[PDB]
Amino acid sequence: KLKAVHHVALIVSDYDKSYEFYVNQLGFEVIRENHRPKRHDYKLDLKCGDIELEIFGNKLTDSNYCAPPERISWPREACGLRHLAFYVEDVEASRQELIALGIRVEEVRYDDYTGKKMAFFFDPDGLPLELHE
Amino acid sequence: KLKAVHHVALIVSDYDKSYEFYVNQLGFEVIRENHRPKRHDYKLDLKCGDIELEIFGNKLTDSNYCAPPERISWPREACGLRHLAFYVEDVEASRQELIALGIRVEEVRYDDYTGKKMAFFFDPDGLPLELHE
Ligand SMILES: [Zn+2]
Repeated sequence: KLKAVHHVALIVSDYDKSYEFYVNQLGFEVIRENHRPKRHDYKLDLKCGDIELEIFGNKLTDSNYCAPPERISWPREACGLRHLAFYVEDVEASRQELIALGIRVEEVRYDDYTGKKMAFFFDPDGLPLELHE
Repeated sequence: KLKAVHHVALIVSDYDKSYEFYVNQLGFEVIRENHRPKRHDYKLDLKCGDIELEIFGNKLTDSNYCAPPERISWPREACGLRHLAFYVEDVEASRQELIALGIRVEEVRYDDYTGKKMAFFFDPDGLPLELHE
């Protein structure tokens, strides 16, 4: 009886640069932020509607820093979670906002089955994110 | 103004086996199912409260089948989307039912930053999924 998503987690390579992206550029509100010292990890918990986004990452300055492997994008993406789409009122306007922040967003396309406007953009590690009406 | 998650997409190696897992064992409602050879092969859209899960994969019998790479799980998971957690009223019971279906569920543990029960299980391609109170 799986009622609702509780949270979606993601991995990032540079915790600082990604914090700046998710919190300061994309504007997500921070619920909590915790250092997990014997994980060589930080856990950053963001609010997105009624679910949480958990961002896991290390700072480049950490003494035990090891960069995670890069995401597989070509020729084929791997099995597992592929991309995350956010619901917005105005894809065109949110698209412009992103672009104003210096984030590149691909051209507006239409959902294949609903016709709703949508547009892809990428987090610093190339994670495909989507704006979707 | 990223209001909510619209959908989360994932890739599976064996479309029939993953359709069985998600739709028949986990009981997700099918919203749509569409086949566009090559463009996106099979795209299976599932309801999970207010968010859709978009499952992408291809059937082993398809004449142009190419298995996607395996999810990287060891020693370090890759950058990108990591795992997905679902809200359940009763983790203990939900875990019971899953095991009864023949899905292996790891021991019940407690959330570190709340003390709420949770448990991991895995999809046929090793995607970590989580039950959470
Ligand atoms: Zn999508």
